[PDB]
This record gives sequence, C-alpha cells and structure tokens, in this order.
Amino acid sequence: LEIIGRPQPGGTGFQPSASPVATQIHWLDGFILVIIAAITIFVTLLILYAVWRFHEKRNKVPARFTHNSPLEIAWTIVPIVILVAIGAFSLPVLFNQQEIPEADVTVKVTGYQWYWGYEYPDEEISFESYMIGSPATGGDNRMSPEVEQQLIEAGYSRDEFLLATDTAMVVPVNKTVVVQVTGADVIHSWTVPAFGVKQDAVPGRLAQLWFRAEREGIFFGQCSELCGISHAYMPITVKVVSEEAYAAWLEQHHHH
Amino acid sequence: FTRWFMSTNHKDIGVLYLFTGGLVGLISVAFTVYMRMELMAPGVQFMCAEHLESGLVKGFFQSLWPSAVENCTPNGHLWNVMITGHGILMMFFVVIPALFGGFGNYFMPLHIGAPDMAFPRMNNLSYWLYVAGTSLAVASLFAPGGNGQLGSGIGWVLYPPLSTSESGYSTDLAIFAVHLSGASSILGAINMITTFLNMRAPGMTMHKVPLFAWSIFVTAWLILLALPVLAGAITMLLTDRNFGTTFFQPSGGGDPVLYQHILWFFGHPEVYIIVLPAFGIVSHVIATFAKKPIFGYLPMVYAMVAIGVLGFVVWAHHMYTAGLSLTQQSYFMMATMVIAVPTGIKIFSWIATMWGGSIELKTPMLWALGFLFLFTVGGVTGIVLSQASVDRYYHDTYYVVAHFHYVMSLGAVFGIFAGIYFWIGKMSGRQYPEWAGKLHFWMMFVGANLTFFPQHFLGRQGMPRRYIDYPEAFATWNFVSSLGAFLSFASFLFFLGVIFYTLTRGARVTANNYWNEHADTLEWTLTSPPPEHT
Ligand code: HEA
Ligand code: HEA
Ligand SMILES: CCCCCCCCCCO[C@@H]1O[C@H](CO)[C@@H](O[C@H]2O[C@H](CO)[C@@H](O)[C@H](O)[C@H]2O)[C@H](O)[C@H]1O
Ligand SMILES: CCCCCCCCCCO[C@@H]1O[C@H](CO)[C@@H](O[C@H]2O[C@H](CO)[C@@H](O)[C@H](O)[C@H]2O)[C@H](O)[C@H]1O
Ligand SMILES: CCCCCCCCCCO[C@@H]1O[C@H](CO)[C@@H](O[C@H]2O[C@H](CO)[C@@H](O)[C@H](O)[C@H]2O)[C@H](O)[C@H]1O
Ligand SMILES: CCCCCCCCCCO[C@@H]1O[C@H](CO)[C@@H](O[C@H]2O[C@H](CO)[C@@H](O)[C@H](O)[C@H]2O)[C@H](O)[C@H]1O
Ligand SMILES: OC[C@H]1O[C@H](O[C@H]2[C@H](O)[C@@H](O)[C@@H](O)O[C@@H]2CO)[C@H](O)[C@@H](O)[C@@H]1O
Ligand SMILES: CCCCCCCCCCCCC
Ligand SMILES: CCCCCCCCCCCCC
Ligand SMILES: CCCCCCCCCCCCC
Ligand SMILES: CCCCCCCCCCCCC
Ligand SMILES: CCCCCCCCCCCCC
Ligand SMILES: CCCCCCCCCCCCC
Ligand SMILES: CCCCCCCCCCCCC
Ligand SMILES: CCCCCCCCCCCCC
Ligand SMILES: CCCCCCCCCCCCC
Ligand SMILES: CCCCCCCCCCCCC
Ligand SMILES: CCCC[C@@H](O)[C@@H](O)CO
Ligand SMILES: CCCC[C@@H](O)[C@@H](O)CO
Ligand SMILES: [Ca+2]
Ligand SMILES: [Cu+2]
Ligand SMILES: [Cu+2]
Ligand SMILES: [Cu+2]
Ligand SMILES: [Mg+2]
Repeated sequence: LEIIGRPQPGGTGFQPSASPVATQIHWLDGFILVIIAAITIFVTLLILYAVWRFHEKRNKVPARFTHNSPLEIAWTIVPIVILVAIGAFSLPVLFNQQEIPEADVTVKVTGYQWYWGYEYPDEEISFESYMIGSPATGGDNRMSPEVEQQLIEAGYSRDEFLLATDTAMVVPVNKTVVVQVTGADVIHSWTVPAFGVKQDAVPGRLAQLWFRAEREGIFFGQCSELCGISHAYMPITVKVVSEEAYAAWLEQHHHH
Repeated sequence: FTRWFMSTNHKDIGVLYLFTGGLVGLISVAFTVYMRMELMAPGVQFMCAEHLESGLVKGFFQSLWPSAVENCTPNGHLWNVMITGHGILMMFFVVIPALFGGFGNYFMPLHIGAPDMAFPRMNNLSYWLYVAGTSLAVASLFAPGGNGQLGSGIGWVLYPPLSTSESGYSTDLAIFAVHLSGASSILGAINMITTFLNMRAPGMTMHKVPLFAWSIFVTAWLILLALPVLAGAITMLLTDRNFGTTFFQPSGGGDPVLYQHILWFFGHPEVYIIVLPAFGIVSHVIATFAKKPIFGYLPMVYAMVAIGVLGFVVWAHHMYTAGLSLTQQSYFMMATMVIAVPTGIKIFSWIATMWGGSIELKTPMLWALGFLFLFTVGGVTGIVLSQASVDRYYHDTYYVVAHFHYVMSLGAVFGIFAGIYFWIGKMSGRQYPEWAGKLHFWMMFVGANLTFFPQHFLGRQGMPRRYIDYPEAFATWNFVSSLGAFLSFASFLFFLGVIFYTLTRGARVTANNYWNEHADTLEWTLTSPPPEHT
C-alpha cells in the first residue's frame, strides 16, 4: 500500500485528497484563497500607494474631506456580494458533508486516554490501535532503535513515527464508510485529513461522519482535541484496500 | 514609594495597568520562546521527564538545555501546562489590561474632558483584583496539578471532562484567577460606562467624543454581558470538580458540550473586547500622522457597535466539529460572515483617511499601517474558518493558530505599540528615540510574520494544536516559525531597552502637543505630563 494521507516535507498545501468530500474542501478553499488573496493584495497595494503618493514631502498640504457617498456605498455592497457568493458555494459543500448517506461499512470508534478503540458491528470485530512507540508497544513516545525496527517490521519507516499505529482501520475502496465516534473518558477528536473528516469524540454522545475513499493506500490522522498528557501520541491509521483484500482481512479475524 | 500603588487617579491607575500588563506580557512571551525551542525540531529535547527528579531550580535550568532524545523521556504535561499558561496570561492578564485598563483608564477621561472616573476607589480595587488574579494564575503553575505533576495542562478554555478530572488543585486556582480577572474587568467597565455617560465635559456632545473613547465605551458594554456568563461557566466547573455536581459529566446526565456553548458565549466577545480599543487607537494615530481628520466618523462609531453586537451571536463557530446540527452550523457560519462588513468599513475608512493626507512615517504610524495590513491578513483567514465545511479540515490545527496570532499578536498588539509610542511622551515627559522605535517596528514586523505565516502551511498540512512533538514532515516550517519567534523576542527585549532608555534619559518633551495640530483631542492641550488633577 502506498502512503498517501500524510504530511510531506516543506508542504504548503493540503494533504492529498482521497475522497469526494476532501476534493470539495480543496476546491472551496482554493476559491476562497484567491478571493482573500485578491482582497489582501488590494488592501496592501492601496496602503503602499497612499504612503508613496501622499508622503508629506510629496503632498505638503493635506486635504480635509471625510466623506464620499458613492465609494462608501460601493465598499459596503461589494463585500456583501462577495460574502454571498462564497456562502452560495459553501453551503452546498457543507450539506454534502454533514448529511450521512447509507453505509456500506459501519465502524464505531471510541477515543480513550490515549488510544482508539475500533468496533465493526456487522462483523463482530473489535481491536485497539496504539501509536507504534507508545508504552503499549514497549516504548515511551519517542524514537529509538526498537521503535524504528517496529515501524519497519509493520511496513512503515522512521518518517511515519507519531502517525503509524500497531493496528489499522481497514476499509474497502469506493464504499461508503459511516464512522460513529464517541469518547470514553475525556473529549478526543477523530480525523483523517485525506478524507476531509473530523468529528469530536465526546463522552456520552455518539456522533457520525462519512467518507468514501476513492483510492487504495494508507492515510493518517492525529487526535485533534487536547485530551491530556499523550494527546500528541494517539494517532489514526486507515488502510483503504480492494473489496477482496478487505474481505481477506475480515476472514483473518473470523474465529472458528 | 508605594504611594504609586495606592493612588486612585485614573492616570496613575492606567500607568499601573500598562506596566503590569507589559511585565506579564514578558512572562507569557518567555513561555512562547520555550515553546518554540521545543517546536524548533522534531523529537523532544527540552521537556524531559528526567528534569522532574531534580529540584525546582535545578529542573528549571536543566530544562533550558537540549538533551539527546535517548536521554529525554517526553513530558507532555509540561507542554500542556506552558501553552495553557501562555494563553491564560495573554487573554486575561496582558492585552485587555494594557488596552482597556491601561490606555482606557489613562486617556478616556482625558478625551471626554472628565477630571476623573466616577468611582476612583473602585478603579484602584479593579487593579488589585487584576494583580491578585495574575498571582493566582502564576501560582497555579506551581500547585499540584494533572498527572501527579504541577500545573493545569487543560488549554486556556478549560474544556471538561478533561478540566474537571484534572488531578490536584492547580485547576481550581486557575478558575479563581479567571474569576478575579472577570471582577476586575466588570468593575472597570462599570467605571468606564458611568464616567462616559455622566462626566463628559458640558459642551462635548456625544457626537464629538473621540473614537478611542467610543471604543472603550462599547468594549465596556461587551464586558458587562460576556464576563458574568464566563463566571457561570467556570463556577460550574468548580462545582463539578469539588461539590458533586454533574453539569458536564455524562454519568450524572450532564453534557460536556453544554460547557462549550456557555464558554464560547463569553469567548468570542472576549476577542472583540481585545481588539476594539486597538481600533480606537489606530483611528487617533492615523488621523494624526496623515494630518487629516478621520474619514467617516459616524460610520466608524456604528461599525464598532455593529461588531460588538454581532460578536454575541456567532459563538458556535468555535464548535463546528463538536456535534452541532447542520442547521446550527449553517446559521453560525452566515452570522459570522456578516462581521466582515462593518470591519471592512473601518479598514477602508482608515485607508481613506490616509488618502489625500500629508503622511509622516514616524514610529506610531508604522505600527498603525502594519496593523491595517496584518489585521486584514488575520481577518480574512477568520472568514475562511467561518466556513464550517473548510473548518472541518482546519479546526484544531495550526491554521487556527496562525489566524488568531495575526489578529492578536500582529493586530491588537500592534495597536498597543502604536499607543505606547504615540503617548509615552505625553505620559512621561520624555520622548522615545525615533531610530530605535523604527528598528523595533521592523524587527517585530519581520520576526512576527516569520513566526506565524508558516503556521498556515503547517495547518494546511494537518499539524494539530497543543502538541509537544510532531511528525518529521512538519520540521521545515516549524524551524522557520521558531526562528521568527526568537527574532521577535529580541525585538521585544530591544523594546524594553527602548522604554528603559526613554523613561530614564529620553529627550525631554517641551510641548503640550509634540506631534501636530491634527492630534486634536484634549490630552494634547494639557502639559506633558498632564497636571496632577488630570
Ligand atoms: C483579536 C482577537 C480576534 C479577532 C478580532 C478575531 C476575528 C475573527 N475571527 Fe477569530 N479567533 C481568535 C481571535 C480573534 N479572532 C482566537 C483567540 C481564536 C481561537 C480560540 C481558541 O480555540 O483558542 C479564534 C478562532 C476563530 C474561529 C474558530 C476556528 C476553529 O477553532 O476551528 C473562527 C471561526 O469562524 C474565527 C473567525 C473570525 C472572524 C470571521 C473574525 C472577524 O472578526 C474578522 C473580520 C475582518 C476581516 C474580514 C478583515 C478586514 C475586512 C475587509 C478588508 C473587508 C473585505 C473582506 C471580505 C469580503 C472577507 N476565529
Ligand atoms: C494576545 C494574545 C497572544 C499573544 C500576544 C501571543 C504571542 C505569541 N504566541 Fe500565542 N497563543 C495565544 C495568544 C497569544 N499569543 C492563545 C490564546 C493560545 C492558545 C493556547 C491554547 O491552545 O490553549 C496561544 C497558543 C500559541 C501556540 C500554539 C500552542 C499549541 O497549540 O501547542 C504557539 C506556537 O508557537 C504560540 C506562540 C506565540 C509566540 C511565539 C508569541 C510571541 O512571542 C510573538 C511575538 C510577540 C511579541 C514579541 C510581543 C507581544 C506583545 C505583548 C504581549 C504586549 C505586552 C504589553 C505591553 C507592552 C503593555 N502561542
Ligand atoms: C532568542 C533567545 C532564545 C533563543 C534560544 C535558541 C535555542 C536553540 C537550541 C539549539 O538547538 C537545539 O539544540 C541542539 C543544537 O542545535 C540540537 O540537538 C538536536 O540535534 C538534532 C537536530 O536535528 C536532533 O535530532 C536531536 O534530537 C537534538 O538533540 C537541536 O537541533 C536543537 O533542538
Ligand atoms: C512595558 C511597559 C510599558 C511602558 C509604559 C509607558 C510608561 C508610562 C509613563 C511613566 O509614568 C509617568 O512618569 C512620570 C515621571 O516623570 C510621572 O510624572 C510625575 O513625577 C513626579 C514624581 O515623580 C509627580 O509628583 C508628578 O505628579 C508628575 O510630574 C508620572 O506620574 C508617571 O505617571
Ligand atoms: C536583545 C537584542 C537587541 C538587538 C538590537 C540590535 C541593536 C543595533 C544598534 C545599531 O546602532 C545604532 O544605529 C543607529 C543608526 O541610526 C544610531 O543612531 C544614529 O542615527 C539616528 C538616525 O539618524 C540619529 O537620530 C542619531 O543621531 C544617531 O545616533 C545609533 O546611535 C546606533 O547606536
Ligand atoms: C538588550 C538591550 C537593548 C538596549 C536598547 C537601547 C535602545 C535605546 C538607545 C537610544 O540610543 C541613543 O539614541 C540617540 C538618538 O536619539 C543617540 O543620540 C545621538 O543623536 C542625537 C540626536 O541627533 C544627538 O543630539 C546626540 O548627541 C547623539 O548622541 C544616542 O547616541 C544613542 O545612544
Ligand atoms: O449539495 C446540494 C444540496 O442541496 C440541497 O440542500 C440545500 C437545502 O435544500 C436548502 O434548504 C438550502 O438552504 O441549503 C442547501 C443548499 O444547497 C439538498 O437538500 C442537499 O441534500 C444537497 O446536498
Ligand atoms: C498549493 C499550495 C498552497 C499554498 C497556499 C498558501 C496558503 C496561505 C494561506 C494564508 C492566506 C493569507 C492571505
Ligand atoms: C485536489 C484537486 C482539487 C484542486 C482544487 C483546485 C481548485 C482551485 C480553485 C480556484 C478557483 C479560482 C476562482
Ligand atoms: C523567568 C521567567 C521566564 C520563564 C522562562 C520560561 C521557561 C520555563 C522552563 C520550564 C521548566 C520547568 C521546570
Ligand atoms: C552540541 C552540544 C549542544 C549545543 C547546543 C546548545 C544550545 C543551548 C541553547 C540554550 C539557550 C537557552 C536560552
Ligand atoms: C451552584 C452551581 C453553580 C451555579 C453557576 C450558574 C449555573 C447556572 C448556569 C448559568 C449559565 C451562565 C449564566
Ligand atoms: C447564556 C448563553 C448560553 C449559550 C447558549 C446555550 C445553548 C444550548 C443549545 C443546545 C442545542 C442543542 C441542540
Ligand atoms: C506596512 C507598513 C509599511 C510602511 C512603509 C514605510 C516605508 C518607510 C520608508 C522609510 C522612511 C524613512 C525611514
Ligand atoms: C530615524 C531614522 C532611522 C531610520 C530607520 C531605522 C530602521 C531601519 C530598518 C532596519 C530593518 C532591520 C530589520
Ligand atoms: C506574507 C508574509 C510572508 C512571511 C514569510 C514566510 C515565508 C513564505 C515563503 C513561502 C515560499 C517558500 C518556498
Ligand atoms: C540544525 C541545528 C539548528 C540550531 C540553530 C539554532 C538557531 C538559534 C538562532 C537564534 C536567533 C536569535 C535571533
Ligand atoms: C453577508 C453575509 C452573506 C451570507 C451568505 O453567507 C449566504 O447567505 C449566501 O447564501
Ligand atoms: C469475510 C468472511 C465473513 C466472516 C463473517 O462470518 C464475520 O465477519 C462475522 O463474524
Ligand atoms: Ca523538539
Ligand atoms: Cu486524545
Ligand atoms: Cu487528544
Ligand atoms: Cu469566535
Ligand atoms: Mg476542538
């Protein structure tokens, strides 16, 4: 499996998209980024031009105007218009994001201090996922010769330290996955940047999110609500595989 | 001697707030230097659990020298305690005390022609509650806290159940500190509002009140509604922790998300309480150094009122991933976007003030022009964040951190510096050296942008908030950001030298108005410093 959902050295953009929802986020953000960059460059150029054009040595007698009705109407209406344009494109994305489709695969995720529990209710599969290098694998949340060898043995490299877990959430590609998220003790937050999903794991509440992965590979997330001492050390690994490889994984868990 | 600390005069109290806010600011900025030392490189090298087994002064100095990773057991609790202390000090004990308690107490009475505030003894009490709260916040750092260590590692907004289950009593001390800060703010606000309404000079109509005094007036009203709601939220934390209530504990039928609604009902107004006095200062400074009256005075006042009102109906944009309904997410998103409209009116009116002026690029004007550009950078990323569908990716990442440092550290703080350089001659009788003011400006401008602009990249790459350590791919921009923070810290130490130099041997001020006639408010008709009876 190719490692796809991960930060890259010196990166300035989003993590790669692997879902239709992530693609929409990339488009919506890029659209807004052009707007706010235009606005910001415009504001900045106006200030710099004004400083150059009206520096005291170049314009020795200041004007005294304090109004300009056409300009003030324009600079109230155009922002409103720009915001309505953004909202017009952004509310549809929001609805697509938050309306839960019918599940092909259902996983129930529980955040604990400091690890994640996974349950596939249709499959009677449950397991816990710890960071490779956590105390659960014999570490203490730092790189070491043993941790790098564990990363290598699990199919990763030292560069995936703090991202890779001992077990992965495995799902089939091109299927609708509905994830139910709750917290066992304090609030955690379950997320995968490549899928464009994030949902707080709140004790006492079961929240839902959905994704459909559009390509196979490995995708990482990290706990995204400060939960205590090992908040930085309870990540998320999702492996998106063929329908057949998914079934093979299910069968490996079937007790005879 | 200590008869400075006993004075009830609004000028004396303002100066206490300014110096104290600056000292607490140095504390909190020093925390961020240590934070950025640990974030400069992946792997944990400074915050080692091994430093705990030494004393409290041995452990301190060991903590400032890097260890090899094999000798450094990561101590995440120290990270969480530092960023919690950093945020609490900034949001309750630095910028609002400087802007509102400091410049507000000093200059709002002067600007409206009031000899003193309505309740001078209450004003002096407000300052002592501020010092008491600061003292409790600092004490919490050394009190038994989470994980059998010292300090509360719970984030500045104290989310339960994490905050209510944190062991020790550090967190209870932090809650009392915030209580004391809320009381100081409410007393201040009561004084501001009464003085503004009842003690204006006869013949100063309310539509001749300078914009800075308007900004202090609006801010005082926001405080009166927001801070009691915070007092409720944190008292519920205190009783869940100590008196058997279960407001936020699901085992007893409570709901942790309920705390978030109440906290953020205060928490968004808090940031408009921060920035409105900075808006007021920027109006006075730009009018003075463009040598031109402020463009659109009445829209400037109404925009601040609109921002302050809108600031109370947007709070759940801090909760898009906390389980909000799609209807709530859609409302709060659209309500939040509206705030861009009155804010834009102020940005454009400040540019229109400069347009056609005769612009003097002295230090206060540099801070104000930097404010216009950098607050706009921070404001537009706030609008990105209001889009819940994009906030799904950015929430609890360094993109949010970049947003709020641009509006606070490159925005409200630029207003504070604009005010200090604008007014230090008026307050002290001594003038700052102009070349040093400008060097301070450029060092801060370069350093602060290097610190926080790359944090957008880290957030876009998915780096979470509140992490002691990070995956190797985040190293490049974390290294750049830490370098920026070190340069900014040098800028701040330089600034403190500039203030020390100014107050001890700065050029003597001879004029009542050492700027020009377009500094046209009442403090510029008084001596420098003003007479004892203000
Ligand atoms: C000075 C303090 C301050 C100020 C003024 C602001 C101002 C704004 N903020 Fe910010 N914010 C914070 C401090 C501040 N914020 C802090 C501390 C947090 C994090 C809390 C925590 O979790 O710890 C935060 C987090 C925060 C969030 C939650 C994000 C998350 O956690 O996921 C959101 C969501 O919408 C938000 C949006 C906004 C918006 C829309 C404004 C608007 O007021 C900005 C309006 C200004 C402009 C837009 C620029 C000028 C306008 C123009 C040039 C006109 C044309 C522009 C357009 C048409 C767009 N900010
Ligand atoms: C006013 C508010 C304010 C200011 C000024 C700052 C200033 C700085 N902050 Fe920030 N910060 C917060 C408010 C602020 N911060 C909040 C609310 C959080 C969230 C905490 C949490 O997650 O719970 C936070 C968290 C935060 C993080 C993320 C922590 C994490 O997620 O783990 C980082 C990362 O580097 C950071 C770094 C810095 C640096 C390097 C500076 C500075 O060093 C940059 C340079 C600035 C200066 C050199 C001078 C500043 C001037 C003053 C403060 C005025 C002093 C007063 C007078 C002079 C009268 N801080
Ligand atoms: C402005 C006032 C205050 C400014 C303070 C500036 C402090 C700078 C600290 C120096 O850098 C640290 O110490 C070592 C010398 O650079 C390095 O050791 C490190 O060496 C490797 C660097 O890649 C790491 O992998 C190792 O874990 C680690 O021990 C490490 O890079 C870095 O953390
Ligand atoms: C990081 C920190 C932020 C920087 C804060 C900006 C510095 C504030 C200005 C200093 O305060 C003023 O200093 C004057 C000293 O000359 C005093 O004048 C006074 O001096 C005499 C006593 O020294 C008094 O009797 C007189 O009333 C009066 O003229 C005045 O009271 C005092 O308020
Ligand atoms: C904690 C980290 C702090 C790092 C800060 C680094 C400090 C760098 C100091 C540079 O040296 C200064 O350069 C100025 C160049 O302008 C000189 O002012 C000179 O130039 C001014 C501008 O013309 C004139 O007003 C003055 O008469 C004249 O002293 C000034 O004397 C000189 O000492
Ligand atoms: C980490 C700690 C950092 C320390 C920060 C210290 C910052 C304050 C330094 C101010 O420096 C002074 O500025 C004056 C300029 O305002 C200079 O006067 C010079 O310029 C004047 C103005 O032209 C002349 O009249 C003077 O004789 C001439 O000495 C003076 O030399 C210089 O020392
Ligand atoms: O993505 C398309 C989106 O369209 C509809 O959602 C509308 C909704 O019906 C209106 O009330 C409007 O105010 O909000 C949404 C804006 O598109 C569908 O109902 C929705 O399921 C679908 O995803
Ligand atoms: C594909 C690379 C994306 C780089 C975009 C830089 C994002 C910076 C966001 C800050 C916007 C401030 C105006
Ligand atoms: C992940 C592939 C999608 C890339 C999205 C790029 C869209 C840029 C939007 C620009 C819109 C300008 C008006
Ligand atoms: C002297 C006040 C500034 C504090 C510097 C911050 C560094 C704190 C190191 C923490 C060590 C834990 C014992
Ligand atoms: C190779 C031995 C270590 C060299 C790096 C030491 C840097 C220490 C910086 C400490 C700064 C404290 C403010
Ligand atoms: C005795 C329990 C603490 C009471 C504090 C107020 C609780 C009521 C909720 C009010 C919400 C903020 C106004
Ligand atoms: C004093 C203001 C408190 C903040 C409002 C609390 C609103 C609770 C809404 C719960 C929504 C459940 C669907
Ligand atoms: C964003 C603020 C930038 C303001 C430009 C100032 C140009 C300074 C030119 C030098 C003037 C004499 C030192
Ligand atoms: C009063 C005239 C002084 C000239 C400007 C001094 C500041 C120079 C800019 C230095 C930029 C370094 C970061
Ligand atoms: C607009 C403020 C910029 C602050 C400097 C940050 C460096 C950005 C470099 C981006 C490209 C590096 C490859
Ligand atoms: C690869 C080792 C990097 C260590 C560099 C330390 C840089 C410290 C710079 C301090 C600058 C203060 C202005
Ligand atoms: C001015 C606020 C714009 C509101 C906008 O977000 C939506 O109403 C557009 O459908
Ligand atoms: C793919 C094999 C299906 C095995 C099935 O019995 C289990 O998932 C249910 O326990
Ligand atoms: Ca480190
Ligand atoms: Cu967690
Ligand atoms: Cu966490
Ligand atoms: Cu807000
Ligand atoms: Mg969160």
